[PDB]
Amino acid sequence: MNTLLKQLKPYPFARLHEAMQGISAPEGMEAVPLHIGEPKHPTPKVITDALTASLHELEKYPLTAGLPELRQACANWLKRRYDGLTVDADNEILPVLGSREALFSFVQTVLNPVGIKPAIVSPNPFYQIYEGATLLGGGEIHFANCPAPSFNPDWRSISEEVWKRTKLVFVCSPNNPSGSVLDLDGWKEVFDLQDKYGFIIASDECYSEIYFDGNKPLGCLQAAAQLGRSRQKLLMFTSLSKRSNVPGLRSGFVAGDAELLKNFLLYRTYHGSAMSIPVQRASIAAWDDEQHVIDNRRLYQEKFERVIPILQQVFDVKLPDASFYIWLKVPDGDDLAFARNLWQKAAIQVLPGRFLARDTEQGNPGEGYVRIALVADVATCVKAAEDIVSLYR
Amino acid sequence: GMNTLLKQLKPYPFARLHEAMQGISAPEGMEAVPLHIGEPKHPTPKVITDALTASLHELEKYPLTAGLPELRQACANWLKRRYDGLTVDADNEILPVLGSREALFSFVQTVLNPGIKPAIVSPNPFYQIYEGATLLGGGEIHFANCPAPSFNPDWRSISEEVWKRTKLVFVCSPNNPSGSVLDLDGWKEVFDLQDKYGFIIASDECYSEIYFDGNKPLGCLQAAAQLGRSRQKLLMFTSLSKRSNVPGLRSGFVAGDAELLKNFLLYRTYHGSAMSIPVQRASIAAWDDEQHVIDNRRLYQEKFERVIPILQQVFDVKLPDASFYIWLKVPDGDDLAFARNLWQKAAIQVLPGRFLARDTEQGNPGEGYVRIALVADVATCVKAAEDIVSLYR
Ligand SMILES: [Ca+2]
Repeated sequence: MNTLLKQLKPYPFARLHEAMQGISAPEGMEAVPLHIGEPKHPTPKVITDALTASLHELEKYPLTAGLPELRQACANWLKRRYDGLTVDADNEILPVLGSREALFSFVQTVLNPVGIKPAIVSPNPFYQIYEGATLLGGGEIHFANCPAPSFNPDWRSISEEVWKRTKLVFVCSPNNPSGSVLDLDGWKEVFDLQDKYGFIIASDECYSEIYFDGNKPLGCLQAAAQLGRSRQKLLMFTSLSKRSNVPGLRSGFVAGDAELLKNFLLYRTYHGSAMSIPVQRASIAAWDDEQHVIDNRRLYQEKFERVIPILQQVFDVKLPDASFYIWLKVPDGDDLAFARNLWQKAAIQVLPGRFLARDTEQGNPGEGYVRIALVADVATCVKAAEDIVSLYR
Repeated sequence: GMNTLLKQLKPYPFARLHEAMQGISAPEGMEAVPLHIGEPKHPTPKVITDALTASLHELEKYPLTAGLPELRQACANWLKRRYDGLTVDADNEILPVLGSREALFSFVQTVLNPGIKPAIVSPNPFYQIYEGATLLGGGEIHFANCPAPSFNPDWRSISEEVWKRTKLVFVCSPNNPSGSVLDLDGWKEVFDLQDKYGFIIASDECYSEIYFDGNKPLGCLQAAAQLGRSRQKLLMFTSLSKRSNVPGLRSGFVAGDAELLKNFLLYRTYHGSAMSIPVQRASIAAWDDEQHVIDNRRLYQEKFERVIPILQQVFDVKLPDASFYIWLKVPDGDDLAFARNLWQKAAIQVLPGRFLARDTEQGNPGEGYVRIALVADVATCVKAAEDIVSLYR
């Protein structure tokens, strides 16, 4: 049982808590939680109205594939969002109970060791789920480092021997933590590798709606369409969590290769991941409405518009491609000391970049950075930015 | 391999009735009577929907996988009320789960870690998930047949060779389809086998609240207490789906061995099975209230009170121990021909017992029975019973 469970590594939050033990913030000073990776904006009424109005439907077991009208709301949203992209609600979309369970379960189906040990390639810095899902599925995790200035994945670091047994590659776009959006050239590179080696691509696009000034992030399926490529062995994973301020609703979808999804659905019927009908109705309301999403982007953009210039007094920093993070370069390279000093002097919590990345033969690509989330209100973000500058100017 | 197994598995027996009716039509102008499906049809109570609506602002937050202290305590409090003072620690012996299906499936995956092929033992007739979870986890499924008149599992049909490789045993009590509640002698037997061979016991108790005349079914944890035994390697799985007519809520809990649950919780943080806070609130309301459960139980009591004596005019049948099923012995032994005749003559849908069982060295213990679910209203059930009897006069 505990053989694979024993290989799991502590979560970033836990590493930060341990690192801060014995370091005291100023007496009476409220902690400023910039280290978190979750939204703080309130849930929109359009979603909660739809949930409440359908609660009688709790009396019914939902089918794993979901209501036709939920799959169609996702197909309609895809068309609006990705400039006419046509994805078949009947064959290319499954609702998921948040992207976390979907990513984990899909990986379990992809990894079936017997035998050559199968590999999965993740960006580095990574999202902890990519590693854990791989370890618990009996796979071997490998890391494509994402160095500045583009923070795109360096696939060349991965040997031919590893590529030959690689069953899946993760892309996170927009990236947590770097904000980077993989562009057409980056997608073409990974598609060329896929033609060579035959792995599945899983693209985690949960930050697709968090962007600035009309500069919409390119998605995987859109990139494929722009390059005239089929959806074979391509899957996008997305969520209402960041888009719609409903991390608690546990609702998203997976879309792409109909052949992959046909078999994933069969598995999911046993894995027990069918969506509550009232949750489906709330989700339809969410995917159908853009006003709450527009309002959401406006809140984030206002924060960056104030915070970036404040931080530029002292730091080498610019607006990220997308997402609500700043991946801040630490001037002397010591992300741990940076976090300690901010906590001791201002009760400000930031996440050391090295806790989001693994050591490699080429170093740890999270060292020298901290992750800051602009999820609190603008006054809180501005005060923090000013306090940080005051400590480093 | 994965895909061929998924193509083979049939997660929903009720669907197999259709192929078996092939080209037999029900009479013109007769509404089909669905007694073949193992799912409730009573409405969701207001006490639950009220609590859900009241807490919808909490969709803005990510829930922790372990759940709110107050949900685990509501479960602990319910257990104490239900099992005559049973004391189970909310801090370490209870995890909330998103319906028992995902819980049973994921727990099995963690137990199976395959050169010696691990075994799991299931009752026969069985519940679909037991077979799927085992096979998808790389385990070998073995069957303890449940023959009349007790329908308790016959453990001695499992060889010592299999027992030595057995990692988990399922108990379903009250049983689907037989209604049988494993008693103190039956629990003692499986406990003694556990002491000998060291497997984990997983007890599926989702029908615990559907019973008659004040005769509350014994549960696994209560049986251990009564026999002076610890909870080591014991886990009960339960759900609000049947108790509270909220199968769509996707809510239950698992309780028992704290060490098992510690490891299960770690896995579940990656597996992505944390409960929406508003669903947790609705669930607290559900576990805290008994009036809606008393009302629900009274609906089923009325149905059985009227149906059993009608059927007894022609069939060898009695009130089951619990559950909403009648496991009806077919006079001539041909359960397929029985279901076909009821459909062709009366539009009545019952489930051939062979569809819930696998064949063994001791025959298919589903053959010669049909499962009838009393989930439709009393008037419909009574008329169905009368119509069945007149066809078998
Ligand atoms: Ca697998």
